[PDB]
Amino acid sequence: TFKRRNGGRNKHGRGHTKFIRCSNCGKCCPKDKAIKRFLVRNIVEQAAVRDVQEACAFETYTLPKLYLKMQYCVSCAIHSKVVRVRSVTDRRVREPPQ
Amino acid sequence: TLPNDVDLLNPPAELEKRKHKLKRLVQSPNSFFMDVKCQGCFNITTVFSHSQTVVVCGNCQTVLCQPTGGRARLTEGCSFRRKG
Amino acid sequence: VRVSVLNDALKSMYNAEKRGKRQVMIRPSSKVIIKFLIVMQKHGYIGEFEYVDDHRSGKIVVELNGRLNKCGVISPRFDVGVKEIEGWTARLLPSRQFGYIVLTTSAGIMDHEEARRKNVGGKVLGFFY
Amino acid sequence: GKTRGMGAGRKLKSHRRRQRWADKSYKKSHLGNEWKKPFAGSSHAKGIVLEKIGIEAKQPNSAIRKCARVQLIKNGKKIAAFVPNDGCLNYIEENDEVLIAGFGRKGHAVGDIPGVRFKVVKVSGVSLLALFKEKKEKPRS
Amino acid sequence: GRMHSRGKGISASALPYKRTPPSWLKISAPDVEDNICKFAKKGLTPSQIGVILRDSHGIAQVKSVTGSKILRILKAHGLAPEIPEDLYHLIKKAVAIRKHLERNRKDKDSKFRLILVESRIHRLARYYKKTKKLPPVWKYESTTASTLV
RNA sequence: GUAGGAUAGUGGCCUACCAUGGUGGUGACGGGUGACGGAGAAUUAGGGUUCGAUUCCGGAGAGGGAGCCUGAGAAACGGCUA
RNA sequence: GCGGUAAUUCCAGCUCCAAUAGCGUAAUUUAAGUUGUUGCAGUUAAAAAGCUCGUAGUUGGACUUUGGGAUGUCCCGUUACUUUGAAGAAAUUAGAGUGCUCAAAGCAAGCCUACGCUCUGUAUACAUUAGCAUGGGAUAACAUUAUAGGAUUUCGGUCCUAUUUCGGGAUCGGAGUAAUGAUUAACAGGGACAGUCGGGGGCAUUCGUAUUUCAUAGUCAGAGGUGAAAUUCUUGGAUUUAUGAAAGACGAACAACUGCGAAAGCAUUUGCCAAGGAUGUUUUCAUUAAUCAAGAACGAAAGUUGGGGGCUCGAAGACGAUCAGAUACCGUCCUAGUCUCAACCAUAAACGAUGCCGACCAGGGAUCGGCGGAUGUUGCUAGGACUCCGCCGGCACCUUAUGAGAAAUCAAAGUUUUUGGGUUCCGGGGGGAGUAUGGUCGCAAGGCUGAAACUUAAAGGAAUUGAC
RNA sequence: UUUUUUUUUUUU
Ligand SMILES: [K+]
Ligand SMILES: [K+]
Ligand SMILES: [K+]
Ligand SMILES: [K+]
Ligand SMILES: [K+]
Ligand SMILES: [K+]
Ligand SMILES: [K+]
Ligand SMILES: [K+]
Ligand SMILES: [K+]
Ligand SMILES: [K+]
Ligand SMILES: [K+]
Ligand SMILES: [K+]
Ligand SMILES: [K+]
Ligand SMILES: [K+]
Ligand SMILES: [K+]
Ligand SMILES: [K+]
Ligand SMILES: [K+]
Ligand SMILES: [K+]
Ligand SMILES: [K+]
Ligand SMILES: [K+]
Ligand SMILES: [Mg+2]
Ligand SMILES: [Mg+2]
Ligand SMILES: [Mg+2]
Ligand SMILES: [Mg+2]
Ligand SMILES: [Mg+2]
Ligand SMILES: [Mg+2]
Ligand SMILES: [Mg+2]
Ligand SMILES: [Mg+2]
Ligand SMILES: [Mg+2]
Ligand SMILES: [Mg+2]
Ligand SMILES: [Mg+2]
Ligand SMILES: [Mg+2]
Ligand SMILES: [Mg+2]
Ligand SMILES: [Mg+2]
Ligand SMILES: [Mg+2]
Ligand SMILES: [Mg+2]
Ligand SMILES: [Mg+2]
Ligand SMILES: [Mg+2]
Ligand SMILES: [Mg+2]
Ligand SMILES: [Mg+2]
Ligand SMILES: [Mg+2]
Ligand SMILES: [Mg+2]
Ligand SMILES: [Mg+2]
Ligand SMILES: [Mg+2]
Ligand SMILES: [Mg+2]
Ligand SMILES: [Mg+2]
Ligand SMILES: [Mg+2]
Ligand SMILES: [Mg+2]
Ligand SMILES: [Mg+2]
Ligand SMILES: [Mg+2]
Ligand SMILES: [Mg+2]
Ligand SMILES: [Mg+2]
Ligand SMILES: [Mg+2]
Ligand SMILES: [Mg+2]
Ligand SMILES: [Zn+2]
Repeated sequence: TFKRRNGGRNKHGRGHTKFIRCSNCGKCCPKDKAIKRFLVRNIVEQAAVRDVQEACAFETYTLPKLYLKMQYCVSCAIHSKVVRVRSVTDRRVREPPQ
Repeated sequence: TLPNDVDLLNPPAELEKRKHKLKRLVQSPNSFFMDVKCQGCFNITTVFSHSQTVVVCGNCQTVLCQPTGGRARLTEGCSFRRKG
Repeated sequence: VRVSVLNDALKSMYNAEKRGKRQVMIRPSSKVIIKFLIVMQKHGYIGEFEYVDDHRSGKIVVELNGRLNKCGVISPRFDVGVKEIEGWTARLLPSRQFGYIVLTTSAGIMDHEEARRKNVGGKVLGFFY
Repeated sequence: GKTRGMGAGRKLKSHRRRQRWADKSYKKSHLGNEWKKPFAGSSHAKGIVLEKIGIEAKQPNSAIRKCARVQLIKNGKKIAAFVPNDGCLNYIEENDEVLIAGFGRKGHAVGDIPGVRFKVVKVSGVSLLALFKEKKEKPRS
Repeated sequence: GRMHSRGKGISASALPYKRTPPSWLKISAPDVEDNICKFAKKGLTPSQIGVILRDSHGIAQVKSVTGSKILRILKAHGLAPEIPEDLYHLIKKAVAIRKHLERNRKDKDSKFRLILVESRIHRLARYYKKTKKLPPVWKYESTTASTLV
């Protein structure tokens, strides 16, 4: 039985899509199928922000940010709980969680 | 428009104009011929609205229109009148 | 490609009648199509139809009464003798009380009852009821 | 889709002719292999009893089905034939003359008996049915 | 659809219902034939002649004023080309593709396109042989195709 | 194809000479058939499927080939010759 | 399916049931719409060739004389097909008549007893295809059309023949007559043209960090890796830090329910070379078309032969772990390979598990390319960017059933027992088996084509409940 | 993300 209309990927009007390597296990996975997340977080964790600011060597300074694009295979994405198994009706929802 | 709300033999002119030229009840082109005059020369030349060639006035040897993807673009100086 | 203009016309009328449309469009036109429509109109299965001239094959707009259950083409156009009409009607028509098979005989395009009356055979064009 | 041309009768006939071979019943009766089988297209065949054999019944049943190894006289082929009815194997002896019939499923095994397609009808010219009901007696010689 | 692709475009000309010349047009049929013959002598194909007439001389359709097609007029004056224009252009395209392939052996796409173009050439040439627009001995050969043009 | 021979007679049926022809995916040629063909038989919505050694019609054979006399008629076998 | 110590199923008794002078058992028809022309299937049940071209075959748009007056009748090249007729052994089949006692049958027979009669009867129908003759001229197929060498009247020159100057020919010219002779241009197709568009193809040519190695310099005890370790590298300085060089791969982020390509596939710049769809077109040709045995072009990855390269990763192999074992999963080092050229190979869950062409068929919002119209801005140079309304073409998506379906689902998997638009391929319960054999291609690996004996009651699809 | 192998035949 077929469970997804898109077959678990995002390929339309296309023959082949080159793969990426899973950021967790290194497994090959088509890019249109890999679960991709973009993480933008402060280099200094919120706990240490005050201590680092108190030790600033300049009158003013804005702490940088860390940018990471994570590309997971299906297995790692499920195991890491990046995505979860949804009900038959709920897995047709494509909007990101609020 | 709902099918029973319109007459296939007497469509409103707006709908016929909006339709594709080949999909109208009777095929009719959207092109036309125009009388183009240069800015300075009294000579008057007929030009196709969708000319594929650079029409040049014989007297002053000036380009009247430039071919494009669709309708030809006239030179800024020249003006045209719909001929038909 | 377009192989049977009559098939396209009849299929358009059938689909429009099923949908409930009061009018349908037939393109291209043909004299076989016109004869079929005249046979249908003779028996009250369609209203007035109008031929539109476009310096090409033409177009027809047909009024639909709502009495047409199904009109269809038969392909290939099999040879039908005067003795095979009974079998063809049994195969194609819902009942012996109503329904018509359109044939093309050397005497012209006509329904099967008229063909029986004139004792003329030909080739089967289609059916309607 | 199907071909429908009025001049396409040859193609339809040829396609049906080619596709008939996919039918197992048609192929069985048109390949000419019935003549290489033990009966060679006959309802019955006579043979000589070589040995009595017991065949275990198939799951979920448990029994010893009594059968005889018979060599057909007309071609020398060896087959296994079931001996029906209670204690009817006692009417069979080695080197006896037996008439063999099909098991009813046209060359296929029947019931819980594996790989047996034949049964014994007569022994020494006397039907097994008569022997079972004591209507007749097996000839002494 | 397209013969040698999956394109389904419907872009085409829409001839007007009116078959008569416009009132503002004043040129005469013999004059139009004279210009057509002059253009053909200058080395213009019927398509080019029609395009030039429409774009410059205000002649939307030559048949409207002359009553006949451009190629018919050219033939009546002994000016029609030995081989038809469309077949000529197809052969020109084939020659160009073969010339390109002579220096690009790894260009397999060009080989595919050459196969398609030569299939088109052969089908069109067969049609023209059926209608006696080419001599029965005519045959397209890749080796000496460049000579034909 | 020409001219002959032979035949009850046409015909490469055979001979001499001449020409290169003839058939074929619209399946030639080759192979299988537990294949004599038909009138017919079984079953029957219609279309079809299967069978047809056997008393009527036509053909062929007389253990296998071949040759032949007699005769209007046979390449006969309840005729002959090898 | 019965039988394992309470057997409606075996062996028996009784009783009962079906047919009945018949009944049981062991090739072929029906049922089988499970061979499907009528009339089946091919997304997941068995199934559409990886993709395109293409000859045979099949199929192929529209257009040429209608009407009234009247009354079957008057006025303005070759075939298919259909109607009718002849002819077409009997027996058999259907069928008329007839009390062999009935019947299967047979072709008999009936009145009355007349030295007889019913001329007693012994009908009639059916009969594929092919052939013969006849009426029709719708639908179809083949052939033809315009370099007039055309049709027709008359007349001048040339060449031959017959019945009693003449008739019949066979050619060469002058003149005349005429409405003088060419359907349209398919929301068919090809071709030309214009501005475009694209990660389509080939060749050449810039760039990028990273990896490994090396060179220089600095510091000193660990570094690496794991669930935890060890193999391993390390005071001959590992790892780490800065600069630089070389080599070979790889082209991140941008990058998408986006694009191009027949498919496979295709993502750094710039140039060159041919190619292409869509759009626009009052340009051209005029049926040139659709789909396709045979036969061809291309065809991921792996693999093969020989060069060049050989950074990384890494089949095989070797070690270290884990384990009862561990020929593995985990770690460490590595050959072939991974890259490129020349030549092969031709297979993939080569997938949309869904042939191509054509028509119709609900709604909606997005998006890519082209085009038309309107409108207001831009730190810009009429244009470009954005906004709005439309047309064509494309990749898709959402809702819905009046549709289909075994459902899952599908806006095509719809317009199908109310069954027929054209055309190619291809399946017929499960195994044996994609095996044997033969052929053919390949260096090889193997590819293509492709059985049978025998075995078996299920295998299998979708969905429901429970259990896990 | 250490490690976790197995449960005679028929029938209920
Ligand atoms: K799928
Ligand atoms: K995904
Ligand atoms: K058992
Ligand atoms: K049992
Ligand atoms: K195509
Ligand atoms: K176009
Ligand atoms: K003779
Ligand atoms: K001869
Ligand atoms: K015979
Ligand atoms: K005699
Ligand atoms: K007991
Ligand atoms: K008991
Ligand atoms: K029972
Ligand atoms: K290497
Ligand atoms: K290795
Ligand atoms: K263990
Ligand atoms: K290979
Ligand atoms: K797939
Ligand atoms: K769109
Ligand atoms: K048991
Ligand atoms: Mg599942
Ligand atoms: Mg792929
Ligand atoms: Mg095609
Ligand atoms: Mg189209
Ligand atoms: Mg002779
Ligand atoms: Mg017989
Ligand atoms: Mg026999
Ligand atoms: Mg006998
Ligand atoms: Mg006989
Ligand atoms: Mg004889
Ligand atoms: Mg004998
Ligand atoms: Mg003898
Ligand atoms: Mg003899
Ligand atoms: Mg005898
Ligand atoms: Mg005799
Ligand atoms: Mg008991
Ligand atoms: Mg009992
Ligand atoms: Mg089936
Ligand atoms: Mg499966
Ligand atoms: Mg399947
Ligand atoms: Mg497949
Ligand atoms: Mg092929
Ligand atoms: Mg037609
Ligand atoms: Mg057109
Ligand atoms: Mg460095
Ligand atoms: Mg892009
Ligand atoms: Mg980049
Ligand atoms: Mg090498
Ligand atoms: Mg390594
Ligand atoms: Mg390789
Ligand atoms: Mg395959
Ligand atoms: Mg746009
Ligand atoms: Mg099977
Ligand atoms: Mg164990
Ligand atoms: Zn992973």
